[PDB]
Amino acid sequence: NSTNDDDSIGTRWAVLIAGSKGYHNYRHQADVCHMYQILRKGGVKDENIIVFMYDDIAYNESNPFPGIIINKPGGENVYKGVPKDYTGEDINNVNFLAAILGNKSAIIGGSGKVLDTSPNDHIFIYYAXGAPGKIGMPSKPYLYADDLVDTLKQKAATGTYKSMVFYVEAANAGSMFEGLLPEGTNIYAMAASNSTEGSWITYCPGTPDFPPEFDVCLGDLWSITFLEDCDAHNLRTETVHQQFELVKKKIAYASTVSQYGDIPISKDSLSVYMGTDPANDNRTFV
Ligand SMILES: *[C@@H]1O[C@H](CO)[C@@H](O[C@@H]2O[C@H](CO)[C@@H](O[C@H]3O[C@H](CO[C@H]4O[C@H](CO)[C@@H](O)[C@H](O)[C@@H]4O)[C@@H](O)[C@H](O[C@H]4O[C@H](CO)[C@@H](O)[C@H](O)[C@@H]4O)[C@@H]3O)[C@H](O)[C@H]2NC(C)=O)[C@H](O)[C@H]1NC(C)=O
Ligand SMILES: *[C@@H]1O[C@H](CO)[C@@H](O[C@@H]2O[C@H](CO)[C@@H](O[C@H]3O[C@H](CO)[C@@H](O)[C@H](O)[C@@H]3O)[C@H](O)[C@H]2NC(C)=O)[C@H](O)[C@H]1NC(C)=O
Ligand SMILES: *[C@@H]1O[C@H](CO)[C@@H](O[C@@H]2O[C@H](CO)[C@@H](O[C@H]3O[C@H](CO)[C@@H](O)[C@H](O)[C@@H]3O)[C@H](O)[C@H]2NC(C)=O)[C@H](O)[C@H]1NC(C)=O
Ligand SMILES: *[C@@H]1O[C@H](CO)[C@@H](O[C@@H]2O[C@H](CO)[C@@H](O[C@H]3O[C@H](CO)[C@@H](O)[C@H](O)[C@@H]3O)[C@H](O)[C@H]2NC(C)=O)[C@H](O)[C@H]1NC(C)=O
Ligand SMILES: *[C@@H]1O[C@H](CO)[C@@H](O[C@@H]2O[C@H](CO)[C@@H](O)[C@H](O)[C@H]2NC(C)=O)[C@H](O)[C@H]1NC(C)=O
Repeated sequence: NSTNDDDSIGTRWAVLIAGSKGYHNYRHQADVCHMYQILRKGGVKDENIIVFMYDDIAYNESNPFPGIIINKPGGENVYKGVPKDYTGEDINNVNFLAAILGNKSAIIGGSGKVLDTSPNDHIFIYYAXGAPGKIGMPSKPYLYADDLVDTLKQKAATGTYKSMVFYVEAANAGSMFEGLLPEGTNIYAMAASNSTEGSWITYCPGTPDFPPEFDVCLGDLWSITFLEDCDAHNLRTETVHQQFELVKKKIAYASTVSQYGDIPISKDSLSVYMGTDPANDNRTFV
C-alpha cells in the first residue's frame, strides 16, 4: 500500500559493528573506528551511522595510549568522534537485527538509533570479528546466518533503500551469505574469506618494526587492506568491483575474498556508500 517514492536525493547510512569484546580483540574495534573515520571524512552524518562497539579498548588499563585506538603502527587515532550507539552487552542479536530492519520498538537497550531509511538511501554495513554459518556477538547467543538473512529479506521487502553493501570480516565469512542471500534484494556482500576458510590477522607483535608499547594485534588483514585503499584515493573514481578485484589480488595468499548477492550493485563507485575525502580529489584510482 505504501509508496516507493520520496522527495529526497538519497542519504548515506552505515552500520558498523565489532562482534567481539576484551582487550585482546583490539583489532575489531579499531577496524570499525577506522571505517567510521572514512565515513565522516566522506560527509556521512553521525545521525546516519549506527556504531556497535563494546567500548572496552580506548580506556582499558592495558592500553598504552589511553583515549587512543590505532588500526596500524604509527597510524592516527581512529577513536576520536566515534558515536556510541550500542556498547557493552547492548551489542546483541536483538539490537543488531532491529537496527538493520529499522524497528525502534524491537530495540531493548542502547541509543535506539536504527536504519529508518527511505527508498533512495544507500546502506553500508561493516562487521568485524566467525564459524561455518555463524558470526560472533560479545556474548552468546551468536548471530546465525539464517537469522541475518531473514532480517535482510524483511528489510528488502520494505523497499526502504536503493542498494546495500555488506562487508564481513570474520573466519568462514562467506558462509553467512553463500546460497542464502537472494538476488533481487539489491544487497551486495563482500567477505574476507569464503565459506570454508579462516581469515588472517595482521599488525601483530613479533616483527622487529612492531611498536614495543603494544601487546595486541592492531588489525585484520582484509579490513586494513580495504580501509587503507579507501584512505588513499578519490572514492568517486573507484567502484566497489574495482576495490573487490584489488583486495582479492592483494591478499590472495591468505584467503579468497568472495562476493555474494546482487553483483551488479558493485558497479557503483565507493563514494555512493562512503562519500569521498575532499583532500583526495587530485588522486584518482588507476
Ligand atoms: C492499502 O492500505 C490503505 C490504507 O490502510 C487501504 O485503505 C483503506 O481502504 C478501506 C477499504 O478497503 C477503507 O475501509 C473503511 O473506510 C471507511 C472509513 O473511512 C474513514 O475512516 C478511516 C478510519 O477508519 C479513515 O482512515 C478514512 O480516511 C476515513 O476518514 C468505512 O466507513 C468503511 O466501512 C464500510 O465498509 C465495511 C466493509 O468493508 C462495512 O462493514 C461498513 O458498514 C461500511 O459500509 C471501511 O471499513 C479505509 O477507510 C481505507 N483507508 C484510507 C485511509 O484510505 C487500502 O484499501 C489498501 N489497499 C489494498 C489493496 O488493500
Ligand atoms: C580491559 O580489558 C580487560 C580484558 O579484556 C577487561 O577485563 C575483563 O573484565 C570483565 C568485566 O569485569 C570480566 O568479565 C566478568 O564479567 C562479570 C563481571 O561481574 C562476571 O560475572 C564474569 O564472571 C566475568 O569474570 C573479564 O573476566 C575480564 N577479563 C580479564 C582477562 O581480566 C576489562 O574489563 C577492560 N576494561 C575496561 C575499562 O573496559
Ligand atoms: C517491531 O518490533 C515489535 C516488538 O518486538 C513487534 O511487535 C510485536 O508484534 C507481535 C506480532 O508480530 C505481537 O505479538 C503478539 O501480540 C498479540 C497481542 O498480544 C497477539 O494476539 C499475537 O499472538 C501476537 O503474536 C507483539 O504484541 C508486538 N509487540 C508490540 C509491543 O507491539 C513488531 O511486529 C515489529 N515490527 C516489524 C515490522 O517487524
Ligand atoms: C574456499 O577456498 C579454498 C581455497 O583456499 C577452496 O579449496 C580448494 O578447493 C579445490 C576444489 O574446488 C581443491 O581441489 C580439489 O581437487 C583437486 C583435483 O582437481 C585435488 O587434487 C585436491 O586434493 C582437491 O580435492 C583445492 O585443493 C582446495 N584448496 C585448498 C587449499 O583447500 C575451497 O573449495 C573454497 N570453498 C568454497 C566453499 O568455495
Ligand atoms: C591536483 O593537485 C593540486 C591540489 O591542490 C593542484 O595543484 C595546485 O594546487 C594549489 C592549491 O592547492 C594551487 O595553488 C595551484 O595553483 C594548483 N596548480 C594547478 C596547476 O592547478 C591541481 O589542481 C592538481 N595538480 C596538477 C599538477 O594537476
